Amino acid sequence: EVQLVESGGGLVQPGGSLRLSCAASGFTVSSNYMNWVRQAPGKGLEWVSVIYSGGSTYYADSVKGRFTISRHNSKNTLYLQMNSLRAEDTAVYYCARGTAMAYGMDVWGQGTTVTVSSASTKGPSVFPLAPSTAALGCLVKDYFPEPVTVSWNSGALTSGVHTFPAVLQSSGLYSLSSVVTVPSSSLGTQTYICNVNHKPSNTKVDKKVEPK
Amino acid sequence: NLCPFGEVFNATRFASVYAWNRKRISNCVADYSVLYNSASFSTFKCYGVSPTKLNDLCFTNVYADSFVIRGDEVRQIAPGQTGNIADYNYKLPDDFTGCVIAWNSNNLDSKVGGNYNYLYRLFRKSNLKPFERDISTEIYQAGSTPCNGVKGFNCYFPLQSYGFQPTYGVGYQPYRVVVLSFELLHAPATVCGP
Amino acid sequence: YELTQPPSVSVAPGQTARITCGGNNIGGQSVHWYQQKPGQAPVLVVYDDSDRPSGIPERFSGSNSGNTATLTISRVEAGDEADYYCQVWDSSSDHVVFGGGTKLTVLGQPKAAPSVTLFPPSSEELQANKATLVCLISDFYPGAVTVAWKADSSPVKAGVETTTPSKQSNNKYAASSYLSLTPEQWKSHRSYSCQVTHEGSTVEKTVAPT
Ligand SMILES: *[C@@H]1O[C@H](CO)[C@@H](O)[C@H](O)[C@H]1NC(C)=O
Repeated sequence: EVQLVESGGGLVQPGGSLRLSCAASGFTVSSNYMNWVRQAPGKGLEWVSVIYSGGSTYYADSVKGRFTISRHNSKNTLYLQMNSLRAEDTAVYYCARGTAMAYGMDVWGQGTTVTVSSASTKGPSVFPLAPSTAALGCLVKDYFPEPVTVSWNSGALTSGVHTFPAVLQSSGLYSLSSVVTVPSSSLGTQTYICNVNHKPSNTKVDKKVEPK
Repeated sequence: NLCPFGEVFNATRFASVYAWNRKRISNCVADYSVLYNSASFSTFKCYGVSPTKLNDLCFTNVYADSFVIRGDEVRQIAPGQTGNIADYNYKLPDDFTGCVIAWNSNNLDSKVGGNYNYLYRLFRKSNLKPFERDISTEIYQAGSTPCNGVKGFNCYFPLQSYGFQPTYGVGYQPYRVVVLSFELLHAPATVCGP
Repeated sequence: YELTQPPSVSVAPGQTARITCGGNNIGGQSVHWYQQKPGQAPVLVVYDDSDRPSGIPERFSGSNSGNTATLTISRVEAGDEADYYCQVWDSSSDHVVFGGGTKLTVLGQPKAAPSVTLFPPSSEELQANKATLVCLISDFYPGAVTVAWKADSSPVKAGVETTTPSKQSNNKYAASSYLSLTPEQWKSHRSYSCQVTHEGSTVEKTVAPT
């Protein structure tokens, strides 16, 4: 029955506002140290804010002046108001009870996701990664949303292919690379065509990769 | 008839911050510049008054509050501050007229195994009023269930120990703090300067 | 304040794993160790440097020595694979400080050194008033690497964007890093180097404008 349940996360445009709620059961929020702690995707944990039992508040340098921690004893709920949001605030936000001075943070919420992005449907840019056995590449840049399909020579080349998982950019777009390990004896002999298909934007691009 | 500031600053043992010691000073003359120019105090900050003017001023009473905290909490002994020491242990008024003196006491209040005789309040439902003192040790109730005086879930012991060690950092070393409040009522000012 | 943790610790099942946490004032601070399994929320596994929370197995022990806090996991099982964080309250800056996080991976595979390929910006890219350096790491285990970009010999962090390691078809891990810069900075430097550090061994690949 001792639980923290989060809500209010979602997609927000940069510079917007958003309120996060954390309903508590099994203890009283107004008489406890309550923390908001966020975690960006792939990065470590970052403490955001804490409210003392007596009402004193502390915030991290990264959110000072923009975020506000608060509580409501009637609903036994912790709240985090977030204004002037930027892309770097895109993270999963957990609420927790306790003070780092002693006994730590024992009860944690399930976390709610907040994504600050203005990205819209956009076709990718396909660029050639030339070789100096040998490695050829296709760079797919600045596309949204997922997914994108990459083939080589109409899908007839599969031995030695590796399409890396895309990166999630701060701007909200995506980018990946596809690599083929080809022999140095076939650099100036065979032609290599990389075909990239992005269905959301109806973008199909074929690119030839040749040594410089 | 010198004011007995010696037995406040040069005292052998000091109070815990949660149980800070107050001493009233009256009916004596006091030389404040000797305070500001001796013992190489780490911090000496006066609000609403200056020591040079203090040497030529008269007050009804002078309260000296003594306790021990860590250095990083010394900045909490100041008007308009927040934190565990300021909120739950020792609070100064926003209109505070008086001085705050703090000096490092690592050579006195630290022990190799850790000095745990100094305690501070960590859990309290509401912030202390200015100059209010709370030495109660009742088990803090964080949940809705009663605690019945036993430690457990949602049932914390209110006090915590510093565990001062000589090898600690300066911000985590024991500092002795004396707060001088100058009370001026509609009564003849008996404590003055030269 | 900074809490220093080794990014990766690898231990075979049944062996003992040690995760360190260093800080200037850790001896005076109370260190708390949290475990986060992939996809879940953190759970408290050590508090007050040595105290075991209720429900935590006895094999999770906290130790403090000087200014170093060690989380020791004995008789390690594969279910303990997770990210472990040390946390303190720093009163020098009034902050709750977290460690960098340690990826505890239980070894069920021979260790594999990473293979790194670096690609400089294409000619068409510089013709489009842009430039991207593509570092590609593959075929490494355990799946934890540190990527560092250097211009000549000076570290660069602006424009760096790296992916979380992902399992490949052959049960090994892969990742990609991208350095974004203007053609000005690209053509006003000796060389750009991508360093990939895996299990204390660094593999460096450099490229230069042609
Ligand atoms: C404490 O003792 C020293 C010994 O030299 C003395 O100078 C100082 O005045 C004493 N403190 C007070 C407050 O009198």
